[PDB]
Amino acid sequence: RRMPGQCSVLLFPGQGSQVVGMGRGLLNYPRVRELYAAARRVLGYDLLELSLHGPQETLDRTVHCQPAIFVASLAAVEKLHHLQPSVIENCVAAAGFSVGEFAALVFAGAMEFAEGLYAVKIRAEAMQEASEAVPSGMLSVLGQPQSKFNFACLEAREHCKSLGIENPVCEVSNYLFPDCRVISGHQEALRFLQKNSSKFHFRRTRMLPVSGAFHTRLMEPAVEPLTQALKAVDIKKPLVSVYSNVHAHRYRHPGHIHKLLAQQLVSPVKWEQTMHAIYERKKGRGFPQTFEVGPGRQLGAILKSCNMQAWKSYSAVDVLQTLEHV
RNA sequence: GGACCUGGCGGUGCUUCAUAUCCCUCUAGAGGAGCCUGUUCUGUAAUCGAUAAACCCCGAUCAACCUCACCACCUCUUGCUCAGCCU
Ligand SMILES: [Mg+2]
Ligand SMILES: [Mg+2]
Repeated sequence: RRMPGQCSVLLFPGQGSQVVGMGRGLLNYPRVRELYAAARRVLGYDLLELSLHGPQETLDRTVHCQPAIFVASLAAVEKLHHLQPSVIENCVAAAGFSVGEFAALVFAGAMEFAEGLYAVKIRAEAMQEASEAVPSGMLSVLGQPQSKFNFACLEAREHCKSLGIENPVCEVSNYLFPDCRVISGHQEALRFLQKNSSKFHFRRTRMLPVSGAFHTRLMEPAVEPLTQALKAVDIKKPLVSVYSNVHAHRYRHPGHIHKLLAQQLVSPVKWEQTMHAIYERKKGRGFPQTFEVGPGRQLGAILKSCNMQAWKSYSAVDVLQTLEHV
């Protein structure tokens, strides 16, 4: 039973980490060019060019960002394996945020690159369709000890009930760290929350630049397409402990990933609970190494907020440049 | 009829101070978030109940298709060992 400090935990990012220049610093590393070639073969366009140099507005579109993040995450895993083989050898857990979950399974030997990427493509397209279906959006909110989230959601619904719309949606969509949440639903609700922050005791409020209300019932139309896409795919037993976003626990048997991966589409993301499940321990016990295989450093900040002692042994795989030309 | 005595109130309050423990003041930290437990109401035919008996092979852990426990149907019979149960 290895001492905590030798083992490693891989964290895969999700929506919102896209950035122009993604992939440079990973191409010359082994087996990455072939991965982008397979991405071309499956998608139908050149992901490599878009990630390397793109207008950032095409890259911000839902149909493109998710496959880009998936491919970049797996390329970063390849680079980390090249630099530090022991880190990949001694892996105890894996977790992804929204679409990075699909990456984690592929890293865990539960899926393959082609099938996983096809699933991600169908997911992104279906979500975009549902986003045009009804106007919707996402809002990140940081609260105080006096802040009531469900309560604020209730009046956020009361306003647009007074306006008049069918079963208005405004619910907490992402649990990411203490007192910081992301609420999802109609624009008028989130607009109401912005201007009643002071009443609702919100320190900060920031609209997420996303197309629609992810992880809510508004994305119900996108469940059935993705559902079909996962039937042909044969998921195996994950080799490492992969943690889910619906209920924030390990995937225990392969016969339930099929339905959890579709329930995630319309269920809040339990990221705080996943961090607690992976890192919570008695004071004085050591923590594992943590590697954010993928673009950005957001999960690093979220881990810093969630658990400082775990964050002390955190590092990120850089996907925008490389120190040595391999 | 006269004189005297004991008393008893398991009694009643107040006064002053010793009045330390206990106070009161005074000093220094302990509410939000996520999980797990206690109680209540509601609900089920039924137990969101337990692992000298699973899983895991960082810590812990939830339900695990482990297994025991509960509910609804059945089967076995002199059987394991003049058996068997932690009742
Ligand atoms: Mg039970
Ligand atoms: Mg028994």
